Amino acid sequence: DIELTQSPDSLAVSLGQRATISCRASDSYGNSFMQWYQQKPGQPPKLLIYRASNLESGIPARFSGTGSRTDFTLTINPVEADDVATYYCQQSDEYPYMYTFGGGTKLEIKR
Amino acid sequence: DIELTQSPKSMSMSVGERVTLSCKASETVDSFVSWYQQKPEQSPKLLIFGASNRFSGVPDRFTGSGSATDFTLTISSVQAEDFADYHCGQTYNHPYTFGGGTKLEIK
Amino acid sequence: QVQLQESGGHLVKPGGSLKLSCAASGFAFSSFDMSWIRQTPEKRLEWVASITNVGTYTYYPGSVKGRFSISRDNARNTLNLQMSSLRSEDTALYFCARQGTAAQPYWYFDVWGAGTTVTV
Amino acid sequence: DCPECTLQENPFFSQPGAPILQCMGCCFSRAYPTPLRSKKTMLVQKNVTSESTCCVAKSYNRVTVMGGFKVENHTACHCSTCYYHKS
Amino acid sequence: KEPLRPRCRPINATLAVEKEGCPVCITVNTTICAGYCPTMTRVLQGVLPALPQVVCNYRDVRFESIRLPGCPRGVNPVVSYAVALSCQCALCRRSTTDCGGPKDHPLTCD
Amino acid sequence: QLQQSGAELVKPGASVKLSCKASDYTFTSYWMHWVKQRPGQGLEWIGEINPTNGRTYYNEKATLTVAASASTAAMQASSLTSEDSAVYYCARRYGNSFDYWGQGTTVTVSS
Ligand SMILES: *[C@@H]1O[C@H](CO)[C@@H](O)[C@H](O)[C@H]1NC(C)=O
Ligand SMILES: *[C@@H]1O[C@H](CO)[C@@H](O)[C@H](O)[C@H]1NC(C)=O
Repeated sequence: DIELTQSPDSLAVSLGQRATISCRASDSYGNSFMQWYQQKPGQPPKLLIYRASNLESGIPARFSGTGSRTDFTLTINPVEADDVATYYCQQSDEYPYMYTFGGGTKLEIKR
Repeated sequence: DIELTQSPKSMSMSVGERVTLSCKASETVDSFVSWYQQKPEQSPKLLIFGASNRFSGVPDRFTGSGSATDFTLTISSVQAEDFADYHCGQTYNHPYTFGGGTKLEIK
Repeated sequence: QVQLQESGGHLVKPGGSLKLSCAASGFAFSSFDMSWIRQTPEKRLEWVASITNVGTYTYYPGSVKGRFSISRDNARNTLNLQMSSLRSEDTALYFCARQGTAAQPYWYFDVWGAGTTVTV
Repeated sequence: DCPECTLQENPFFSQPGAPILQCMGCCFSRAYPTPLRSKKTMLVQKNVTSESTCCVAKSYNRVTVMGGFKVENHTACHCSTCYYHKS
Repeated sequence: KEPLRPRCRPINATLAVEKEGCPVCITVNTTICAGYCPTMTRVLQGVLPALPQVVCNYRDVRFESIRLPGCPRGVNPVVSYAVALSCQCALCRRSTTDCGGPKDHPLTCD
Repeated sequence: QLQQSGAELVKPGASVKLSCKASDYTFTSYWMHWVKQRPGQGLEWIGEINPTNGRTYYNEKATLTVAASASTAAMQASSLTSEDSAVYYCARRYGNSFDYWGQGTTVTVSS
């Protein structure tokens, strides 16, 4: 019973610009942690920030997340050419044990 | 003490409308609930005994019904004279208890 | 003609004792179980006694026991109640009604009285 | 057809070499009409008595898992006095 | 009602049935809810586990009436018992239920 | 290291296998689980393997395996139809998230 639904299906922001791509979740039952992954055409996904706001080693200062219950977002200050891809959110659940993804807010940087 | 709960405690009606009153026991009272209608300044008129049993002389309108714990007195087309108070009582256990009593009004 | 009227009601003082009388007529009083029901000022009914024909088997409601004692004269066709240690809660209308069916005195409450006002 | 209240691996905090066990299973219950004899000791005369035990850990060590925060590790399970039923 | 650790299933049982008025307690055929039910625990916010537990209760009930005679005149004989058509596992109802453990005196007259 | 190997063909019939060879240290210490990604859509979890005990955690025909000696998992798909047959990745779990992912594998159906 978990419907992770990302909001911006194809975020059209140009270089050096604002980035917001929310992902919402399906009251109280068990514990849970959100996850933001970056997969790109050709290469396997890459976990960006763990849990809700924390981030991975090897990933820039840019990528950040914020949220607590149902609506958590992955924000980007300077959108660049290298950050070209679809972003999948995820939620690791407790007793209705399952790892689910919500789809992707494919980013396309403006010409 | 099996407390009978009656509702609504008050109800404003208009002649010709259908009204249903409720009386619910907190313990199975199995068909020992009677309804007594009391006009302004009078001695209670028994209008139904048993759960469905109609006491002689009562107009076809006043219908009763109910099993174990939930009971309901339904007046079909209510006219100017049923505008009085209504109580229900169980005579299943001691002590003998009655209820809060619904009150039918005009306008 | 099945008259059933009460008498005996006046302003008592807390701690005082009254004695309501209920005189019957028109029916075989001796075969029916008699009871006293009071109606409080907040317009709700409460039962308070049950004398059984030539009955001495007597039933009372817990918040009255020890103060109210029901009696019965099958000869004079009367029914009375000696209210004793009456509090302010006892201020109410007092009807003397009859019961069920002579066979099974646990059915309907019939020909009520008219009421006797008792205030404190 | 309903599992004994015993220890069971919790994948979420459990990690190989560090399995976290949680108590969960089934206990006996009973509900019946309140016996008149007891119906009189009651301040508030209910009408359906209920006897009910519920799965609880009787021994639990406190350990710490991979993500800083620490959890409760269950070492034994026994049907005991229920505390969260009431509604 | 499938095996030996059974789920809440309505079971047959003899119920002492007496009314406060007469000294003749009798006994009847009746159905009570009984069985083994699901419950569990919590491992992470530690301050205390606040996860709801379920106990077996009635679901669909119908009443019958055996009349207890021997009673004094005035006392209503007609007593009603509640047969359990359906049993189910849910929460305890404070208003219409006495939740606890294996209670006071089991079901029978003296 | 995480070497997931993947060929794709076989008619709408009975059985295909898959493998995720791995290295750069100790397999008997972290979990292991495959994730299915059908094209132009997000991926979804299929099954875990406690590479230690060897026990399984699926979700609601995917009998999965692992060889502590061969250092590799093995998603075995049966009843290979359309509903099946896409890109299958093999991932790790490092704190309830997945840090490393295999290169990918794709396995399509025919007529
Ligand atoms: C107990 O009382 C409730 C309501 O007061 C009623 O629904 C129920 O049938 C009664 N008896 C039993 C055995 O539950
Ligand atoms: C938890 O309990 C199990 C059983 O005693 C034990 O094997 C394990 O080492 C304990 N500690 C952790 C962190 O799982």
